Amino acid sequence: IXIAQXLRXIGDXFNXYYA
Amino acid sequence: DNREIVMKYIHYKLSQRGYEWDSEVVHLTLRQAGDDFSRRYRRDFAEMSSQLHLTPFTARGRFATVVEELFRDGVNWGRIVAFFEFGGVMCVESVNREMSPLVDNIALWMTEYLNRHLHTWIQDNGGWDAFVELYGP
Repeated sequence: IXIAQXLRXIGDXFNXYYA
Repeated sequence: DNREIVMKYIHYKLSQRGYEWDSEVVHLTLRQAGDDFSRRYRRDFAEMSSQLHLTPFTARGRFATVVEELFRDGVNWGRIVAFFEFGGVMCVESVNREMSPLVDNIALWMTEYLNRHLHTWIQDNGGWDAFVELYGP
């Protein structure tokens, strides 16, 4: 759930940095 | 359709490390994407294989755990990319920790989750040509 939340965070940052 | 992308992608990330296993547009920027997404977050992915700890008795469970959490409150493309790269991580530590049959197993899982959990969002949100448009360069 570590591992997944912190894929999530970078996923969501990526989806930001590409907004 | 969905089973195809998983193959060329998994096959791409496995190939670009030394391992061989088992129109055409989306693929290519889904590879430029994964690749840029992984370098984008190299220092964050390092901490990941170090908490993975993969045994076949646990593989299904490890994969389920993460994927469900990743998409619990919703879907966006960044998450979808992160999902593909994670499949790539599993598929590789499989081959590394000598479990190449899993690579076939992980492929089916990724595919069952695309079709039975992510498809709707991709349709309701522009299909994969929507994605390509956005990734471009």
